[PDB]
Amino acid sequence: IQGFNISHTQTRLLSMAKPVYHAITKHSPKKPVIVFVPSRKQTRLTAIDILTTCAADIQRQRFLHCTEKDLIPYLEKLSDSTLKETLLNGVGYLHEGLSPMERRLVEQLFSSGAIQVVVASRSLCWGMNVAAHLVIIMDTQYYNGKIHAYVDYPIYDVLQMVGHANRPLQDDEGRCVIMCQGSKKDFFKKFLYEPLPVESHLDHCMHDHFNAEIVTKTIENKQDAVDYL
Amino acid sequence: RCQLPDGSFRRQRKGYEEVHVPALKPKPFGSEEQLLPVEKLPKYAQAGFEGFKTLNRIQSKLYRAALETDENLLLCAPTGAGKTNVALMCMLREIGKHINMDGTINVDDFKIIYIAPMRSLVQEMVGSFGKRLATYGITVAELTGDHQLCKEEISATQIIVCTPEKWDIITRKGGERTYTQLVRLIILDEIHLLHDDRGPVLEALVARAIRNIEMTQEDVRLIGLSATLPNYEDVATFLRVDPAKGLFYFDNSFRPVPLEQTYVGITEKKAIKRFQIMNEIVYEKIMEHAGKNQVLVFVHSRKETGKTARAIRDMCLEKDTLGLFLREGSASTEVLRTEAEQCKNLELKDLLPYGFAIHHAGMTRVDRTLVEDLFADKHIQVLVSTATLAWGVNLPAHTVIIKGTQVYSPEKGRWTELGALDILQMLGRAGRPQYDTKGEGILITSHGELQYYLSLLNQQLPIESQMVSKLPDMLNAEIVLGNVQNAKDAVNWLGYAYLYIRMLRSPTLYGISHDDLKGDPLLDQRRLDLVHTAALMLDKNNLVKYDKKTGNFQVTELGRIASHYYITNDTVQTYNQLLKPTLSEIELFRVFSLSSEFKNITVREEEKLELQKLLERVPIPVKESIEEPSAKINVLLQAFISQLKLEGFALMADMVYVTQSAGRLMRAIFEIVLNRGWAQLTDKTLNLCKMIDKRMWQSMCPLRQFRKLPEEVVKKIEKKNFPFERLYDLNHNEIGELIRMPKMGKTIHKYVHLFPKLELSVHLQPITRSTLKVELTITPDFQWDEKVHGSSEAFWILVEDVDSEVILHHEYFLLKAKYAQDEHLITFFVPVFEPLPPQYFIRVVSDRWLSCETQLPVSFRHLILPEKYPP
Amino acid sequence: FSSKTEWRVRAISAANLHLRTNHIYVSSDDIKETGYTYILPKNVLKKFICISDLRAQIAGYLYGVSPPDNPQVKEIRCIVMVPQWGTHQTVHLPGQLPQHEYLKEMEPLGWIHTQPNESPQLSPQDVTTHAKIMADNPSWDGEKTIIITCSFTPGSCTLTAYKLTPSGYEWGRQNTDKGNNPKGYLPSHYERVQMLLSDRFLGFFMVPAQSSWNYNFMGVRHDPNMKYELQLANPKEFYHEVHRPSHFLNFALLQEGEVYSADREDLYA
Amino acid sequence: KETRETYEVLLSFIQAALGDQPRDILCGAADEVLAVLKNEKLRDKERRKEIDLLLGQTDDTRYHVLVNLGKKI
Repeated sequence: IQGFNISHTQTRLLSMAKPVYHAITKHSPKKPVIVFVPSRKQTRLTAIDILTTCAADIQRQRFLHCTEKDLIPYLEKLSDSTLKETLLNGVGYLHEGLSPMERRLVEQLFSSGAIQVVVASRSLCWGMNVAAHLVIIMDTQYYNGKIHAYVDYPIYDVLQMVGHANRPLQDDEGRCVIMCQGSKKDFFKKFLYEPLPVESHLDHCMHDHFNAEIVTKTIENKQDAVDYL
Repeated sequence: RCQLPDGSFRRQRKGYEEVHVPALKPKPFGSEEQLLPVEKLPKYAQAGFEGFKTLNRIQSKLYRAALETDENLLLCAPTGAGKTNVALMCMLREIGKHINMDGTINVDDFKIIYIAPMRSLVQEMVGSFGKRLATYGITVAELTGDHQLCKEEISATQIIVCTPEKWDIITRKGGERTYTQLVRLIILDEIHLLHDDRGPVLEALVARAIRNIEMTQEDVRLIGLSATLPNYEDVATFLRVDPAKGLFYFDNSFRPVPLEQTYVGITEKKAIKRFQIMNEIVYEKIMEHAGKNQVLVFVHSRKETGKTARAIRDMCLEKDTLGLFLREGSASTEVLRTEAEQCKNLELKDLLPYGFAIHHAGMTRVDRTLVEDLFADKHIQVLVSTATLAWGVNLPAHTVIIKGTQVYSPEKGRWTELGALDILQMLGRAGRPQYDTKGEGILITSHGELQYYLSLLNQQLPIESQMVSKLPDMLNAEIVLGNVQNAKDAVNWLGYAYLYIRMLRSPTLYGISHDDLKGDPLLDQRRLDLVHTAALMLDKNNLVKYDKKTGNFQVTELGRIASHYYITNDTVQTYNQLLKPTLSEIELFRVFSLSSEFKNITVREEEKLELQKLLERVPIPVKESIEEPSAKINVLLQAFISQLKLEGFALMADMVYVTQSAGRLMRAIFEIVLNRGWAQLTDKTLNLCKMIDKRMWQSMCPLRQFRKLPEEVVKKIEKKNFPFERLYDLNHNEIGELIRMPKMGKTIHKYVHLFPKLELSVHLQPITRSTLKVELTITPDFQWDEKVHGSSEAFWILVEDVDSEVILHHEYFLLKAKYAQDEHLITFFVPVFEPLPPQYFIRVVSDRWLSCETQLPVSFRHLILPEKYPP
Repeated sequence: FSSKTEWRVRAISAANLHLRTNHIYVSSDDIKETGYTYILPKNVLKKFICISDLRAQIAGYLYGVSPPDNPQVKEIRCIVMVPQWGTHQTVHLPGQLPQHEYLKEMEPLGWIHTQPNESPQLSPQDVTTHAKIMADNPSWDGEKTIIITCSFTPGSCTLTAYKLTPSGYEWGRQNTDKGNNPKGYLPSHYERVQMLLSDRFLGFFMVPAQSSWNYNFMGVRHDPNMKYELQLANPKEFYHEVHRPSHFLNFALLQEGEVYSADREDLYA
Repeated sequence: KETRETYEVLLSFIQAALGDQPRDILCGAADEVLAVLKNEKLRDKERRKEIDLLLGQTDDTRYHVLVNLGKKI
């Protein structure tokens, strides 16, 4: 778990860019890597930044395990122009806006072993059928326009993203780096390792069911209601 | 070794050598070379040049490369050549790079950074730049911002002006990293500051900028401006200026008003006789110009601005009324001008009836402008002043005279000759562009430094880097930003320094014998040796954990705090070893006093008389220490906070130094001690921070932080003791009834409700026997005014344990302008421990605001913890 | 006190009180065995020593319950600090006893105070104080409430616990003279009682509602009949800025001193 | 030890008069006055006044504090 003391989210998110690359070069240099991000658009940007700081190392296109001639059949199917580039160097990304064919392609390229790194929107943590060796979660908050504030990733989500580093067929280990805010550091240190408690919410969301159940005559009177409870 | 100019001669008198050089001869206009009017240069840029019909010769020389190329620039031209308007064009190009047909200069594409060496200069520059560029409607402002309140403010700001230092801290924190990649242009103005002790900063800026561009592949224009000095090609190499198309050099002959230089060095060893000799040289030199002409005296003292005057006066009276009649007659030349302006704030009332007056920031605010008006219109031919007059609003003088060249440096603990840029600026004020034929200037100095001041004002002087002194601090901050992981990246970084090209092209000077230079041509092994010692220094003071084997650095929070506050690595380790949870205020001050930044401050015999009085008039006992530097610094800080005036000048300057550095120092203390979690001391330290910022103790009424308030009213409410939070219960009438000043009743009320107030609720539920969940609901209770609270208001929320001893958790909560009155919901978890305690406390406190706090006991008296969970 | 120099000597002294905190002694002497035995949680003791001063006595009021099924031991779970001021030999605290909600669950066990010089007896000022509380308060039981005297030994702290005997209670109710040797005072008046320190549970503090507790620096603002409320929060140290307003309110200055050194150099923010 | 006990305070008087002059000028001045007064055996005071005059105007009531002082070294 990597604590960052910058509260202002843009600055924080930006200043964890370099650590992402380093987290790869450290924990999983040659093995598949998935990076989860707070924003639909952030996926592009982070794929780019991974490539631009990839140049720094004096090491270019280290995440591409096949020649450019092989990727051409796959790239013919693309609309997004930047995705072509990011894929050309071995990265690529997945998000809401991508055509299902584009997504299927990227997934194929990753699992087959052609591209070593994929940056993915957070929303795709649940429905993603392609696993990895190292998983790097970048900045566990997201933005909500309704109250105009950032709000933390639901814990089960985080656990799911973490579980996305599993490769039982081959690897003897699997790795995860979670870069988060100062505040949110201790919480993860406590609750990712221990088994989780789970509590009921029915007390709050209650009316709809009593109504529906009364309709079926499963609750005919107040007593039946307590019994149902 | 130095050089004559052409017609120059040495004539030595008793006790002083006097050197004379004549004015330079302007280079004859080249074949078919004309000035450029404001017509024949591109359509858009022409706007905002109004009032000015023609371009200056040099401006006209390089305008082409200015607006037609992204190639980097270096110009070396003498003071007075008007360098700004060159750089201005380099800006008007970028301002033009983003333009539309149906809208002009759409401003979210680009931002420009103008780095100027002096504060007054920055102020006045934003002042005039605003007016000028306003035709475009582009918003230009000074960056004085504290980081967090004004970021989102300067978000919408373009072409931001700042001192190199400001840019460096603000980049170390990352306030810049939200701005950058929107930056296509940075201006380094007066880049010859490379030679100053401040030099390493400019070196750190530019090095970072270049080293960064190599990673991003996105480039930036860099425009350097310098006084005319050798080592121009070295500064060129540093700025990555292609010497072919990018380099520009002009010698001292291009000063718009030719300068006849007079330098009198004094041979007298005894200072007691010297303080006569220089007086007399002043008198003779001033009587030389006592006819129709204008003199300006730059003294480096505050008070001596008027001590130098009245000496000239009493001398002219002792002259049997000779030297007087500074006019063409009795009534002629407007002596009624000098007489009818009579009543003024300063001591001017004595000097004004006669021919001369004084100017400086201290005595008045508006009457400085009222004196500047008087000098421009030539009603006063003798004006004695300070360097801030040369650095501030621009007015020249027919002939200027620099008295003594030596100043008092509280940073150095002693006296030292003033900086390069100070003379260059104040002597570059010599002669008018309009009303003058040629300017002269007279530097009265010590003979020993007489060689030096010649190597400057004629281009003999090398520009060298002071980088080595600061190398350990520079390296840290780069590790802190993550721009250097290991030794290799460190040598790569240092390879971008000015000190690198200087170590390359003059190894003899920088400590490299030529043979071992041949043995290592690239300086790989010297740059590896260099930085290795910095690495060791940072390791020994615990800024970095770096093992020799890997060559890798690891940052520590202490290191980050150090970088972020621009505090040296000796001071920070002093704090590491000294700071303990149990420190009283009594001791906190001492630890502050032990800051390595103050190492040279000492206590003088003469002032130990006043320090004792001050020592007994301070609220926080120093008495742990006797008279030694610790005591002086301590009693000084207290004096500043307690707002006490000091008789000695030495102490005043000293105090100023101490208090200015104190903000960063105390703050780094707070940050450290907070990261540790030690509740009591983080309170004592943030409160100290506020007390320094606001210049008052907490025991004084919070209403004082609103400067809008009358002093007598404040003192009146302090007279009767009526606890401040009890003002909210009272209406507009009930307020005035306390102090029996009912006419004030409304206005007071406004402020009481302007004072930031949060009310807070909490919903607490246990999660496991170890941890509880807390939902804190912050509801703003105060009336927002952006002319008081501004764009943002900052608060620390921290939950403290049973004894208010340990801080179990803390967040930085920031309520923006828009959202006052909107309740914010913060959710966080806290641990509980085996002797389940009676309660926690949830504290919320404004960062900057003093006496502004709300505490919320969270009681566990009824808490029922969950059943422990089976294996 | 000298009110100037006297303040500061003791002030830089008290900044080391926390050193005492880890060397403490407790009187072990003959146990009546029919008596109650009081357990003092160590944390409150530490903090109480830390706020004090080495000359002026400060005092605090004890509140606790007996553990379930164990009526003969009294756990002290709370200390309350009220507006007060001391002498070197005694402490003046107001007539009103603590009233507050967190307190309703527990019983009063008496009080505890700092004692600049160690004496192996309960000071007449104390037995008199205690009896006079007890007279006015039925809430305080003669047999259940004690006086814990915490004395500052060299580099240390050392404490004893007393109970009034009925002889003592009557003498004290009666006694006017507050001098160090009143008429009719006897060692028969008090009795030592058994007390233990403990790390097993944590005690907590109650503290004045609209002010702090320490009135030593304002004696004229303190009155026997003064009323106060309470809150859950810890005591501030003796010399804490708040207890000392008169001293931070020493500023006589004209603003224009700032005119001098009007060179403003800042350059940072 | 006693000579310097009062030599410092001589320097105080200097600053009080002159103000915060550069070190060299403060201590140099000290050497001057101390040198002038010290030859009491020279005595005079008419001459001493002339010697003092060589310093011109110092007001007065200070110059006495430098009298009784300069007797005490």
